[PDB]
Formats: sequence, structure tokens, C-alpha cells
Amino acid sequence: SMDDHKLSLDELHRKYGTDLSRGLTSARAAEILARDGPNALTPPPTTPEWIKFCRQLFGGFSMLLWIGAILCFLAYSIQAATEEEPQNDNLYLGVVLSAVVIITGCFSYYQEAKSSKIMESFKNMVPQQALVIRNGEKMSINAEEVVVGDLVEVKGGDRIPADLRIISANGCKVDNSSLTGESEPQTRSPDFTNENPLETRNIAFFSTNCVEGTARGIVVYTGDRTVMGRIATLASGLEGGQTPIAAEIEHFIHIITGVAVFLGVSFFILSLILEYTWLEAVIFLIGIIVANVPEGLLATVTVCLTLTAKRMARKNCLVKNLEAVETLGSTSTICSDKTGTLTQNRMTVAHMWFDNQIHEADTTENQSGVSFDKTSATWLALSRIAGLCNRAVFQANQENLPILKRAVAGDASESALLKCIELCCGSVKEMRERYAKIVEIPFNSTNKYQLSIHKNPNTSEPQHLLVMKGAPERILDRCSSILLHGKEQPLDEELKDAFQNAYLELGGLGERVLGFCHLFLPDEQFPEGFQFDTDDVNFPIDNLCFVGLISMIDPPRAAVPDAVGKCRSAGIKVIMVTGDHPITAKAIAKGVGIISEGNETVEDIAARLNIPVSQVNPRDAKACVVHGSDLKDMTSEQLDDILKYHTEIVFARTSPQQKLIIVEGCQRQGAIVAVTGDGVNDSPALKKADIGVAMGIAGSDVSKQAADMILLDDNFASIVTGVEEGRLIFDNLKKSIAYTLTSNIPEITPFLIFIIANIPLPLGTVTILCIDLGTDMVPAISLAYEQAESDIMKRQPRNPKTDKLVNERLISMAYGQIGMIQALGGFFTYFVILAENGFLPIHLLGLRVDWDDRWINDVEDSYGQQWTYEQRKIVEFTCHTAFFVSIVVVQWADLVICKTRRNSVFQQGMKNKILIFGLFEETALAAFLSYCPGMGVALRMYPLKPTWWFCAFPYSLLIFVYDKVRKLIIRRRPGGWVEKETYY
Amino acid sequence: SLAEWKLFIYNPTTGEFLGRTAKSWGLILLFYLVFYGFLAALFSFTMWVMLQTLNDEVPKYRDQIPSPGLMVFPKPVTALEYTFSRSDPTSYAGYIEDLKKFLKPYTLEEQKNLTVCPDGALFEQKGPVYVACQFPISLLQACSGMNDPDFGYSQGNPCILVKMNRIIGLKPEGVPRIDCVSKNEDIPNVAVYPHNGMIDLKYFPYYGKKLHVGYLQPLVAVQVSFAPNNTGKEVTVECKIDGSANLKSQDDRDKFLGRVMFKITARA
Ligand SMILES: CC(C)CCC[C@@H](C)[C@H]1CC[C@H]2[C@@H]3CC=C4C[C@@H](O)CC[C@]4(C)[C@H]3CC[C@]12C
Ligand code: ALF
Ligand SMILES: [K+]
Ligand SMILES: [K+]
Ligand SMILES: [K+]
Ligand SMILES: [Mg+2]
Repeated sequence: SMDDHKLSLDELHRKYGTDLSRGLTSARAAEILARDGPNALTPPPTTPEWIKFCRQLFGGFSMLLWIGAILCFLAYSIQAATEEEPQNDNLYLGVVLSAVVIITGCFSYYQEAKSSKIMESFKNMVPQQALVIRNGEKMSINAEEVVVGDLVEVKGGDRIPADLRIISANGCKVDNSSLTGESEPQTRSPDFTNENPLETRNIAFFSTNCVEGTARGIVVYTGDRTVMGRIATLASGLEGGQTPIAAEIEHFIHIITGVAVFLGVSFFILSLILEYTWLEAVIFLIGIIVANVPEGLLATVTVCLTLTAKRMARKNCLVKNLEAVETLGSTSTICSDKTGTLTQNRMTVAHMWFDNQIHEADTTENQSGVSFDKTSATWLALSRIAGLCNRAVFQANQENLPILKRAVAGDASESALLKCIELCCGSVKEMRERYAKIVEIPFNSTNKYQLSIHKNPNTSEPQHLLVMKGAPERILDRCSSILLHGKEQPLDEELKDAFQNAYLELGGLGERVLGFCHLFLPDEQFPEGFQFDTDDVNFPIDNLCFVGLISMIDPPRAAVPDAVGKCRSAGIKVIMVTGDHPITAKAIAKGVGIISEGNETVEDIAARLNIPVSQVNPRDAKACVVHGSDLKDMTSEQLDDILKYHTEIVFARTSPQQKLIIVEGCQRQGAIVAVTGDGVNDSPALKKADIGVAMGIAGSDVSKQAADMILLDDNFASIVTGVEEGRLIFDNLKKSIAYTLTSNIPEITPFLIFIIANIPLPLGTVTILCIDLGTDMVPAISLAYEQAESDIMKRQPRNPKTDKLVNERLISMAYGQIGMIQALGGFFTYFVILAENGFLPIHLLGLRVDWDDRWINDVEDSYGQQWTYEQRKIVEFTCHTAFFVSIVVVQWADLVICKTRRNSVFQQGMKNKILIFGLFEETALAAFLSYCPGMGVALRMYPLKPTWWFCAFPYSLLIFVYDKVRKLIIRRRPGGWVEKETYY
Repeated sequence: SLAEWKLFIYNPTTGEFLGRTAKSWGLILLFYLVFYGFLAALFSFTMWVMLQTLNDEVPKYRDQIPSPGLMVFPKPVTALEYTFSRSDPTSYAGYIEDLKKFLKPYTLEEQKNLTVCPDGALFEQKGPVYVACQFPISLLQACSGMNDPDFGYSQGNPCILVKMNRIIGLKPEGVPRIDCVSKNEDIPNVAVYPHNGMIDLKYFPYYGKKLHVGYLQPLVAVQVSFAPNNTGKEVTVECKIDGSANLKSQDDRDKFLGRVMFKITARA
């Protein structure tokens, strides 16, 4: 679209009004600069941190607690204005509720996406200076003033300032890893080659650099109008959406808020029916609101996520967005880049054909694989040729590095041969010391081979050797003999056919193959003193002795095949999206396990059946390779057909925005897509993906700015660890949420029984705040340390539509059975405290009016004694303390039964030390609140008689026994009615 | 803009009501009915076992009620403030009705069964009969039902009863008395009629509702007089126990422990 390589030299120059050699006039340049704008990328506006905190302050439970604080202030105002002797109870309650909202907002703010600096990273890719021709003179100017249609000169590693239409080039090559992710240099020529501007040779793109040569070009786009500028704008404008854990959190927030609103409004209007005062009604509503809302639930979730993130931070896996922890566990599809992500981004020797045999060398970066045999004399000769006909040389001051991981000055092929020789045998410095190079002829465009004549290995004066490397099937056209185990024999036709089979077989693995041979002087007819520097000498290079073939490829990382296998076992569809050529993409897919053995593509089936690809039924092939050109004009519906029916998909030659198209197509089927990449062309895909993972060492700055997680050590098994930890934290979050929600009922029910049966209040609001914000925090957090009940890597990825973090079964279980047992235990303790002090349970019915009356100071108990207001209020507050302690006692068994969901509690053992400390700390905090001096004035907590601690013991035992029996029924009948209704 | 909920209720296929079928609804309601029935049975059994350990005569603990409070009768409508109009019988009718309803056990007619006890001595009863001492209504002279039909009302001199809180097995030491004084500088005269407060020891100790049948707590009646022409309204008067060390009356947390403050206003 909008191509400028079609126009001729004059047609391009007349469109822009630019002289071919004189350049652009300064006045016209200034006019165009004022007309179009500066050569710069505009950062996208960012929401200030002030707003984001405020946004977090108004979500779900926060609104209910805001209503509670408002009602507390209103109650204080009413109390003061009416009875003129105020107590600082409702005011302090409102202040505490507001502080709780602020702290919960802080916790939510920590657990939030921290935005990205992608556009800043692109601005690090624009050059600071540009060489521009104006008035027929070279000048170095600030790149921001570079306008369209002026002569720009690039050379010698300089980054291209803007998209150029190259009109002159002297051996120019550019690195297009920003557009294709592939670092092999691309030649730039003035002539038109290909229709597509990305693959054509005369266009030079912004954010790329000229590795070698010089080029004079014409600017065709500037600033945001460049190809990479539009990609940067797209990446900045994109958002990752709502994470799945955020959706689950919003779901159960909606459920709990709806229940709270229903109960609050129903019982508030009921209290107005019963002719309660406005102050009494608002106090009751505050109690209901505090009882229904779990104050410490969201902070607990944030702490669990943080702990799991720290668990992965130890394994060299850095989690930037806290919500990204569970997204990997929920992932069902992984779109993977090839180079740098799955492969090692380094050209390495893979196979050798010699001894009429194929030997596979070790390609792993850590060298954990086995090596081949070094015992062959022709192998010694081949290693000598490969390491001695090599122009590449190691860069200095890095001898303290592994050979494969050290910088080399030379081509990728030359460096691959250099490193292979270094690992295999000796060192190239000493090889050149022993064999002094006396002449060489480098690679030629018309010869396609390189030779070097140097001193013999036999040390004899007359003998020298010529070593030659070149194309495989052409180099033996000059050869006539071969070395076999150190013995030379003439070239046999069977040997030629075997060579052809080996060349096609190594080439069939997507590897560049090269042939190496040498020749010795026949006799003394050519003396050593003869000068070989004579150009076009009449000494043809023929009748050589073919030595061997060496193949090269960018090999997969060591752990990538096993990681892909584990992910496929976990039910994850792993798609391969690459900007490289289709043949290499298919070869790497077969190598790492994207395309399994025994599965064929439509083209492969056609080749097998010797029929055109049209006759092959596309439904037969379960694997497909889709070229970028086909993906371009392909409509969305056709893309959805490819994803649905093919199980092994490889997209090849994909532009950066086509990766985005593929990611959106995958997400269109309701899938959680994780993208792994390490280049700047993956940044839109990393932004759009549900979770973006970028490599640490090999990753570019843009990729790690656009990603949610970074593999710091570039270990691809960290993906397996991440999905396992995501599934584990999902299960443990279910457990923790169930435990937190269970204790709500012992706080809701006292208010309802209060308003219904008009008994004295069994539980206070401050006591409720002491439960959730206090004794319930550490035990709830401790569930995050639970181990997996089984192998969680065998189950399929969870369905976001069907599987909820909080479903009806969890709500049903916690609110209806365990919560009601806990409420019964608390009410029994309440009745015991009141009965043993004089107020029998029958006498409590209808006593609310007199008990709460500050002026009636002769309330008669069941024994004829008369109590004042404060005397009976002390008993009521003791009942509140005992109710709190009873909730703690039943929460003991609640924690024990929430430790597991299917297996026996003592089956797995007490591996979780944090849970035991949680039990002990909960009990210790309860005792400290009860018995510390001054707690009768602060929280109205009062000392409990020792026998009163055991009132709730029978109900805790009932909870434990009921859960154990239910679990036993679950395992005996997995498809039973109990499992369909209780299991969550 | 789509009603996904409408199909969710009353699904024609499978007959699922609110996401659950008729059979499954029956099963889940039956399960919850049986579960809550078992829970209620366990709670009832545990309550009955707790009640079996209790004593019907005397509470297990008395540490939360060590000293008696002081209360006035009848209870005013709002904030323990007596308001009435001398010319309007209906204003002070409720006080009259409450006073006659309360003082009915104290008259000579009903307490003929009760026994006269020697004065000034604590009456300890080890025996199981637990007979009660009688309180003559003549002790509240000019504030009792016999002298006048209206308990001081319509004369500008209302009568109010001050009574000590009942506590089981409480033995006051010393000579307990109740003294009432006006707080304002106008000091309208207050006259506790049975001499001083003079709570007699012969009524103590209280032995409970079950055991000590027919107990009549000692009563102290006050009369705050007002002038015929001068209403003398908004008078605050405070009564307290100052004759006994056992009965504490200086507490700060509880303003009704051993004392009581009440306000009187009169019209015309
Ligand atoms: C103090 C007493 C009255 C409280 C009683 C609470 C009861 C009646 C409430 C609280 C939780 C509620 C349950 C919550 C979950 C479910 C599962 C759902 O699929 C059907 C409704 C059902 C079964 C509800 C029935 C009514 C229920 C059990
Ligand atoms: F590293 Al790529 F396409 F292989 F960006
Ligand atoms: K709560
Ligand atoms: K993302
Ligand atoms: K809770
Ligand atoms: Mg890459």
C-alpha cells in the first residue's frame, strides 16, 4: 500500500521536486518542515497516578464501605444533635472504615498493570544525527528536521533516519530485524525487485541500520508515517484488556455486592416497618453492611498473587504485572516467535557428511548433548580446512567466556565454522600459526567459492595445499577424488549419488550446506617461490579432492522441545508465528515439536501422492503452513477456519501487524492467548496478548517494555513452571476465598436474629472488623502455600465461560453449611454466657427494647435480680468477646477442611508450616485481644472465663466430621449427586 | 441490549427454572431441609444439656452485679424527666396509673400473709421456707395511696418512688440510707418521708425469685413541692446511698450505681 519503489528515478524526483545530486534547498526544507511537522514519534498521553488511585478507590466492596462510613458519620451527627451526650463510637467506626477503604485501594493499586514505555523505546532507535545533502553540500543535522524528498546518506553502521527510497548504493546492506526479526543482512539496490515494499531491495526502513556499505536515498515517509512509526503507534495505542483473574474477581465481587445490597435494603425497610428510630435503623444498616462485606478478601488475593510472583522470581522469571501470574495458568494457546524465542539466534553447525556418513554435532548452548567422533583423519583434514579457510576472527578481551557465547568479527557462516572448529579441536590462532597463509582468493559473485593456498601439513618444502569452500553441488564439479578414512579413491558414480542423497537430506532439514575440499601440489613443476598474486593466472583450480560437507542452522534452545511437549500435554495449542522464510519455519517447527511426527501438510500429502495440491482434501492434513502473502488478502472467516481445523499451525513471513491479526484471530474463539517473543516486531502482539512473555538476554528493550513477564535467564521451561503455578494459585485462591467467605455468616446472622427476635445484640461491628482484618488474614494467606492435590499439568486449560473462581457451589457450601454451623456455635456461646449470668434464653425474647434503653436501669433477669444499663452492657460485651472467640474456634476447623478439596487432610500431611503458624497466631491474637488490659475501653473486649473457650468445640468437630464424610462420599462416587452439588 | 436472563428463567428445553431443573430443585431443597433440621436438633440438644447444668434458684455467676443500682418509679416517657400540668389531669394520669399498679402488693389488704420482722437486724434465713417481711404502705406517708387518691399530683407536690436494685444474697453493712438533694440554687425542698432514706436491713438478703416468695423491696418516696403561683419548674434532684460502705455510689463509668438523677417540671 502506497508504494514508492515503482516510480523511476526522475518520476520520484519530480513528485517530490528534489534534485538528483544537488539535494534540497534549505528554504524548501524549512517550508516542508513547517508544513508536515518534525521527524519524531509523539508519546501517547498517560493518565496521571492521581487518577488511577482514585479509580481503584471506587470498586465493589469499596462503595459499600463508603456507604457504611457515610452512615457512621450520619449516626454520629444524629446522636450528638439528639441526646447531646455523644460517644466517640460511630465517628471512630467511620474513620476506621474510611482507612480500610484507603488501604484496600492501596493494595489494589499495587495489583494493577504498570503501563508501558514502548514509545520511549522507539525514540531510542531514531538517530541523533543525519547526513543530508543540501545545496549540493553534505551537512550533519539533527534528525528531527529531516523532511520528505531530500538526499539522505547512510553508511557504516549508521541507523536509517527515515524511510528511504534508495537511489544509489555501493555494496549497501541493512539489518531488518525490526521488521522481520531476522538479523541476516539484506542487500540494498536501486533497482525494483518485488511488489511488496517490505521485501523490496530499494526501500530502507526507519529503526534499521546499514551494517556495511553506503547509500544515498530519498525520504518517502517521516515520523509517525514511517512503517515502524505506525507499528510503534499501534503498539502504544493497544491495551492488554482485562486479565482473566480480574474478570473472576469482578464476578464474585458482583455476587457478594448483590447479596449485601439485597439483605441491607430488605432488612432496613423491615426495620422501618417495625417503627425503629432513624438512628437505630442506620446503626443496624452499618452492622449489616460490615457483616456482609469481606474487608480483607481483596488484600488477601493481592498478597497471594505477590507471594506466587516471588516464588517465580526465584526461578529467574520476573513478573511485571501481578495479574499475569494466573494468566499463564489459564492460557490455552501460545503463539511463539521462532528466532531468539524458540531458537538460539546463532548460526551453529548441525551436521557433517564425511566418511560417507552423517554425524550430528551438538547444537545446545550448554553443550549438554553428546558429541560426534573425532577419530577420523579426513575429519582432521576437514576441521583444518573449515578452521583455516575462515576469514572470521574472535574479538579480543573476552577469553573469559564460553566459546559459543563470545563475540566474533565475521559473517554468521564464518563465525559458525570458527566456533565449531574451536569446540571440536585445537584453536584457530594456533592453526594459522602452524600453517602460514601465503595467498588467498575471497568469495566472488561469479565464482561462488573461496580458496586459500598455504604451507603443507607434512612440513616438506615443495608441498603446499589449496583449501576451498563453496556451494555443495557445484564444488565437486571441479573435484575428481574424495578422502575416505585417510585414503583417497577416484570419484565413483555410486559415491556421487550418495553425495546427492546426503546433500538433499541435510538440505531437507532447513540448513545451509557448504562443501570443503583441498588439493596438494603434484610435483616440483610449481616452485614455492612462485608468486600466486598474479591475477587471472593460467593455473585452473580443477581435479580437487572433495573432503566433506558441513550444514548450518539457527538451532533450537536446549529446553524448548521438552517445554513444547509439556505444554502440548497440558492441552495448550502452540502456534508458531515467525517473520522468517517458510522452509526454515517448517524445519524449526519439526525440530522443536510444533509439528509432530507422522503428521503432514497439504503440500506434503500432494508430494506423497504425486498429485496437484488442489486435489488433496484439505481436511486430511492436520498441519498447515500459511505464508504472509496468503494471510494478507485472506478474510477473517477463512482465518478462523484455519485455526479451527488445523492442529499444527505455522505462520511464515508475517509482518508485525500480521502477528497482531493472528493473535486477535486466536482470541476470537474465546481463548486466552500467551505470546512469546523477543523482538520489536512482537511488541503489538505482546501488548494485545492476554499475557506477553519476553526473553531476558536476547530480548530487545521494546519487547520487554511491551511484555508482562520476562524470562531473565531465557529458560523456556519457565513457561511450564508459570502455567503450573498459575493453575496452583487458581486452586489455592478458591480455597482462600472459601475460607474468607465462610466466616461472613457468623457475622450476618447475629444482626438478623437481633432484628427478628428482639434479643440483645450478640455481635458488635468493631468485633466483626477484628475478625476479618485480624484473625482471618494470616490463615487465609496461608492457603497460598498449599501443594497440588494431584498432577495439575494433566487437566485441560480451564474454560473461562464455564469454570468460575467463585461458582454457586462455593457460595452454596460456604454460606449455607459451614457458615450456618459456625453461626450455631457462636449463638450457643452467646446463650451460655447470658444464661450463666442470670438471663435465661426464654427471657431474652423481646428484651431488646429494655436492654438497649440507657435510662431503664432495673432490667430484671430470670432470677429476680435487677441490672443497670452499664452492668448488663458489660455482660453483652463479654458475649461479644465470647462470640469472637467462638468464631476463631470454628475457623480452626474451617481452615483444616479448606486445606484440601478432594483428598483427606491427614493424607497429604502437614507440609504447610505457614498454616500451623496461622492457627497459632489467630488463637494468640484472640487471647491477646480478650485479656490485654485496656481493651475494655478500646474495643470493648473483656476477659473470658476459661470454661467459656470450649463452648464452640462441638461445632468445630461437627464441621470437621461433616467435611470428612462428604470428602469420603466424593471419592467413592465421583459422578454422584454429592460431587455435582458440593464439589467446587 | 439483549435479555439473556429471560430465557434463563422458564427454559422451554429441559424445563430448567433459573438454571436448575424441577427434579434437582426438589433434591436440593430436601437436602437443605434435612441439613437444617439436623442442625436445629443438635443446637436444641446442646442448649438443653447446657440448661441442665444450671440452677433455677441462684445464678451461677454474680461477679457482674456486685452493687445495687438506684432507679425511680414510675419511668418517665423521655429521658427520666417528669413533665405534667397541674390543671390538666390527663398529663399526669400515666404516673398515677403506674403508681397504683406498682403499689398494689404493698397495701395492707394483700400483705396480710407476710410476717412482721424485728427492725434494724439483717434477716438471714438458713431454712427452706424462706418467708418474707412485710412493708407497710404507711411508711410512705403523704406519698402513698391511702392518704390521697393522687400521689401528690394536682397539689403541686408530686411524689416519686426511689427503689434499690435487687441482688441475690447481698448483705448491706452499716445503716443504708438514701438522701435526695436538689442541684439548683433555688433548692426546692425535697422530703424523703420514712424519716431518712432508712433502707431497713431486715429486708436483706434477697434470696431470689424462686425461693423468697412475696418479697417486697424497701421503698423510699420523695416529694418535691412547688408553690401554687410559682411553678418552680426544671428542678434536678439527685438521690444516692451514703450510709453503707458495701453499696458503692462514687462510680464514674456507671452513673446509676448507688445513685440516680432525675428532673421535675410542673405547670401552673
Ligand atoms: C438464619 C437462617 C434463616 C439463614 C438461612 C440461610 C439460607 C436460607 C440461605 C443462605 C444461603 C442460601 C443458599 C445459597 C446457595 C444455593 C445454591 C443454589 O443453587 C440454590 C439456592 C441455594 C440453596 C440457597 C438457598 C437458601 C440459602 C441456604
Ligand atoms: F524473531 Al522473529 F519473526 F523470528 F521476530
Ligand atoms: K464481614
Ligand atoms: K499483554
Ligand atoms: K469474612
Ligand atoms: Mg525473535
